[PDB]
Amino acid sequence: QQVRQSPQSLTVWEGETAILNCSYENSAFDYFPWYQQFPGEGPALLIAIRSVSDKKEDGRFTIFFNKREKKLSLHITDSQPGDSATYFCAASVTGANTGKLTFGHGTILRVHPNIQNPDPAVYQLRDSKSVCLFTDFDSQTNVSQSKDSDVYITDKCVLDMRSMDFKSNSAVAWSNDFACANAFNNSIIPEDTFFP
Amino acid sequence: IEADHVGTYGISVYQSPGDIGQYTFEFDGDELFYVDLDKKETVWMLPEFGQLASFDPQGGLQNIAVVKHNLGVLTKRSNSTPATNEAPQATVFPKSPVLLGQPNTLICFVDNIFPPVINITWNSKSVADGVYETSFFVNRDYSFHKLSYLTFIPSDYDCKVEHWGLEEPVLKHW
Amino acid sequence: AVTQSPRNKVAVTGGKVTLSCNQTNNHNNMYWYRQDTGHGLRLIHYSYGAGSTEKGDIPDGYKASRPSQENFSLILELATPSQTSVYFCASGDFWGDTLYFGAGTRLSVLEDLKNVFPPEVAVFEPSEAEISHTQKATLVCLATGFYPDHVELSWWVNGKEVHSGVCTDPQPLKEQPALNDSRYALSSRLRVSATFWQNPRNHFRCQVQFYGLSENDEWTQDRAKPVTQIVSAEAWGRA
Amino acid sequence: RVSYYGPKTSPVQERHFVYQFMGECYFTNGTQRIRYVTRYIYNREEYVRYDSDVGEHRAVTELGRPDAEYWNSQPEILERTRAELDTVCRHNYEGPETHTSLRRLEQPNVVISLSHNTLVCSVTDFYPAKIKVRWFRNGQEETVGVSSTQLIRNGDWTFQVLVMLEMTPRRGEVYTCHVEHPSLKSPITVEWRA
Repeated sequence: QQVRQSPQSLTVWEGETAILNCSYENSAFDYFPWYQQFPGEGPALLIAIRSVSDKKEDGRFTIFFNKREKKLSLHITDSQPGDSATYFCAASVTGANTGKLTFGHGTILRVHPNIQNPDPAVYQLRDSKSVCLFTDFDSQTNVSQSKDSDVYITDKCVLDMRSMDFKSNSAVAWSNDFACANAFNNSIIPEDTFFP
Repeated sequence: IEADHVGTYGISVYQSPGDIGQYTFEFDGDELFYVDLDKKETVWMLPEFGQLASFDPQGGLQNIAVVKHNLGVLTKRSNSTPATNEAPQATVFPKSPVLLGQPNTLICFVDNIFPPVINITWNSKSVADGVYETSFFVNRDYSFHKLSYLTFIPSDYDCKVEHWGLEEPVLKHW
Repeated sequence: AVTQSPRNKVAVTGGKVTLSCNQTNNHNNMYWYRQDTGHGLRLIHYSYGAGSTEKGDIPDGYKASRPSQENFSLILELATPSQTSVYFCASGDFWGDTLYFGAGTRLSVLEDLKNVFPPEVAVFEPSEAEISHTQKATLVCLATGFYPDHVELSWWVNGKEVHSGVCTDPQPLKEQPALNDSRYALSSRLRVSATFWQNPRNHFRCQVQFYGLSENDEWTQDRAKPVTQIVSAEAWGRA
Repeated sequence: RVSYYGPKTSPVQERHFVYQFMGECYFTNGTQRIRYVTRYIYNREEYVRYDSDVGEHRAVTELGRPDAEYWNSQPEILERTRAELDTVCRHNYEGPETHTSLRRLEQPNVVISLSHNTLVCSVTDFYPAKIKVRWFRNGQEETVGVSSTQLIRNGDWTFQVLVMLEMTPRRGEVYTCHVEHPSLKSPITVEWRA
């Protein structure tokens, strides 16, 4: 009866297709609604399928249901960064007339905005602690956190829902032997990365 | 309507004032179970069936909600016409052949019940030890019937009903 | 519409909290959920109508009350640290395919009110390296040392709040993850053109809303009582 | 286990008042032919009804037109109720009932006893309701002077019947009460020697 969703976090670049998977154990589940939760609000119904149904289309969102394998998938095509949210799988036995829905633990989907020309660089910002900005890097970079406490690195911001004009996915490091040349020592940097 | 069997499923009954409700299943005339709306518990007529099937009591609760709701609306829709009472009839008979010095069960069968609130009691003096009432059953005419059970040690009894559609209580002696 | 009150609340063990939820869709069922990482969305209590109330999957420590079709309340008579969470209220019709959720309430229940600090806030001006290299400029705002993590960041550009070019962390971060009372930090960035930044008539401000104690609360230290407040940091475009 | 599913009561948008709702499934030849009929009753007067023969709600008194008209419009409700013939009736007959009501068999207890006299054959505590009870006198079926109660319903999933034969006991005669029922491999025969 437990609902089990995979993966726990998915990260995608704009334009990809996201695959969020969900499986259940109770064979009596016959209604499977997906709820989308944006940061700071509470979940709203995204899209739902019944068991007598093989597929449910709705714009860029589609549910694929497989009764035999008790498996279920949400595809998001043309992933817009505005789709960055937590997505929950749910299921009720509608015949039991009980009104309670069983909920997955949800997968966090962060969509990356797309870069017209990558230009990896690490800049030093001015204080008015001092901060280092790693920015403009392409799909083949994963920012790992610091091997040192006392050095803080934030990797995945979320764009304001209303941003129209200057969307990027930078990383910020700060601390109190700390310079920006070494700041991202513990993560995988492109070889031709700018260091002014 | 002709058939081999009839299952009468999801019988919801609500009455105001008093906020009195009942949710039962029946098969072929016999009560499978009711939902206890206070303990929120499905209680089966035969425990053996409870060990062989199940019913989530919550689907009863939700249905009673609906039926409470509907009752509010129709009450008003008809400009608040009230329920019209009925005269119930009781018939007392024993479960097994009666044998003094042998325990026996004595059944009281009340019918033409509407609305479904009755007091069904019983030497010349009231008796309360070892009685089981049934839940209200459904008649083709939308009045109800109900059976009460008294356990006696046959020796050498009357069944008393107090309804509203009866001016003075009716006692059917044995 | 489905609204909950209060939206943020601080409380100490042993106190009695009351979350309240109101709904105007003439819905008949109402629910009280709870959200925590590693646990998804758990049902505490719910109700099919006025007067009735059902025990969800984790009803221990809370009691609920549905006095009216439009009203469902969720009460913690003896608040516990373990009841620190984000609470969501919902509603639905009879046999409804959809649940309709509220905007949530953050609640922190703490062993002591000593460790409730507001954030210290700073704006960091863009590097000239990034400007000359990108004809783009990125301000970085840091909010540090607050507790609990009930915070909301905003960028203000010459008196109007701005949204384009803004990305901030979706959840704060523990300064000392070893400690159980660790304070938190949030970061944000605002990217503008370089032509826009170098005009020293444009000012840029990072405003962070912190929710803490209230008027009627009781503070027993010399420090200023961490009222619910706004902290701001500012910077001016330059040459 | 296997589970009973009930219909969904459709909702609508001293002096006492009564509401009642029921779902009737009518099975003939197992599930070979099912009829599904659902009824909404206010103050003992039925006012709305769905019936799978009609395939759609109908008002039965003029209180009912609002609801029958309404429920017929919104297909999430009408299709659901139409499908309750399978999701409720067929599901319940084929599932829980087969494990319970349809598998129950309790055989009856038979005792004869004298009351120109009359013997009474007391046949009690059996299920289901099908039963034949015949008298024999010295081995000859006695159909004259024999009179039985109707099937008496005990309320606890058991029936009883009592068959009185008018007789005159002459020392030597054998009267046998003869009981056939689906629960008995061979019939039950209980004798009373005069």
